[PDB]
Formats: sequence, structure tokens, C-alpha cells
Amino acid sequence: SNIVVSTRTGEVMRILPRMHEDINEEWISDKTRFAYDGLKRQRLTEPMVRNEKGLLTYTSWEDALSRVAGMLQSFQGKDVAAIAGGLVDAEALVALKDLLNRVDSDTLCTEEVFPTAGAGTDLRSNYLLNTTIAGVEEADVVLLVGTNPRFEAPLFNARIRKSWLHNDLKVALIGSPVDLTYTYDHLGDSPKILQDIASGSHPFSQVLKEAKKPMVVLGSSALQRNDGA
Amino acid sequence: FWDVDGSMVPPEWHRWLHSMTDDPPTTKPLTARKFIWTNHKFNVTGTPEQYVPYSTTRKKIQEWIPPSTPY
Repeated sequence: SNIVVSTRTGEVMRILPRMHEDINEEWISDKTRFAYDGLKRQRLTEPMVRNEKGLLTYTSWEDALSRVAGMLQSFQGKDVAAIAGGLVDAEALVALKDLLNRVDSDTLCTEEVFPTAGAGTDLRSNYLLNTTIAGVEEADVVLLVGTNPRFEAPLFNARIRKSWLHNDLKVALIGSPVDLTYTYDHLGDSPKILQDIASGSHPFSQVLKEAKKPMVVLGSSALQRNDGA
Repeated sequence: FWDVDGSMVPPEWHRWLHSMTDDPPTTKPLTARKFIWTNHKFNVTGTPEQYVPYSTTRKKIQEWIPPSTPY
């Protein structure tokens, strides 16, 4: 979601949404809205190298950085890895992987795992929500799998209920009956439902054949699921 | 004396020398609220008493707490 931020005097006074029909349509998450305050809590202010006691102490960059310079020249290629975060900027990943290029350190681990049967990283489209949130409104039928949209995309949940108040189409949860604001058909769990629908034998899947402009949602949390493949 | 100056006058009489008021405070003593000063300390730029401007409104980011535990 896009944002107009009312900072003042080098301090962030408040957050406001910046409207965009493709995304927020000027209704950002209430959780994001009060997020700014957390920037004001504890912060990595100074470098903190462990001492001989194994306790960290405040340190100049020359120290810690010459030290990690002393470590990372040792273990090129194998025996090194990089734990990417969930909020982290792509650029640091670019430079860091490039660092791992120079030493040919292939490791590139990242927080959430994503299954890749036939390697789905290549097609890029695989993990993409290929239909836009703006594109959801034209759908004449929509389905969801696993995690409720609101606890990942409350905005998108509002888009759903808005379509439900307007465009009129079926939606139903799979794997849980989580308390969504709009009506949704109850359904059991994956092993049966996915196959009964894949077969098209499932009456709900018969409704899926019945209606055009399909959409098929998956909670990305279910991409893991150990055997979520 | 031999160091007399301004600010030696009390604020009521300070109003009186400037003749903002024809009537000396004698006749019309002022409100005398609880929080106003009484001795009247006059201007003091030198000597140990001395105004000091300083930072106000505490802190900002609150720098992160270092661990106390070894390892």
C-alpha cells in the first residue's frame, strides 16, 4: 500500500495512506497505520562486537567490519549462508548475493520457504497474484484456499466484501471456517476437497464449471505446509 | 549601594514609576496569588545564579538494550 507520511522535525508524526485504485484505494491497514510508533522503540544504534568474554560491546565500524572482512575471506563458496528477512530491501540482497558471487557462495536462503516443483522461481508468474486486486472485481466467481485474506491483506478483504456488496459472486473457505465478514460456503479439508474439485466431482467444483471468470486464491502460508507441494 | 540599578524595584512599584497607574499600589494592593515570587531577585547575569538554556522533552529513539548474558 502507498503512503503519504506526515513527518515533522526529523520525527515521524503520523502515517497516512496514499490512495491507489490498484491497491489501497485510500484505506490502508489499521495495523500499518500505527506501525510508526515501533520505530521509536529500541534500535540498533551502535555496532556491538562480542568481546573475549563473549559479551558484545560498542564498537567502531573499522573494528567489526575489518573482522567480518577477516571471516568472509576465509570461507568462500561453501560453508557460508545468508538469512534474508521478510521486510528487507531487494538491493541489499543484490549486493550480498553479488558478494556471494565473487566467492561463488551459492547459498541464498530466505525466511519463508516456497516449493518449486519443476522450479517455479523461473516463471515468476507462479508466485504472483496474477490477477490484480483491481482485477478481482470483474471476476464472476472467486475461490480461496487456506489462510483468510484479511490477516494477510485486510485491504483485499475489504475488496472482497465490497464485491460481495456489489458484484455478487460466490466465495468459500478451504481448510478452516475463519470468521470472515462476508458469507462463504463451509468446506472440510484439503486431501478430499482438492481432489474432488480437481476431478470436478465435487458439487462446489461443478459450480466452478458453472461460472466464468474464475479466480483461485491460496494462502501463501499453505505453500509451506511441509507437504504443501 | 554603589551598585544600584534597575530591576531593584518590585513589579507593583515597577508599574508605579512608569506611571502606568496614577495610584500607588499602597491604595490598591494586587492579587497576591500563591505561586508568585516574593523577595524579587532582580536581574542576575553574572554570579553563580545564571540562566541556562537546555534541551527539553526527553530522548527520542531509545537505543537498543545490550544483552547482559554471556554467549
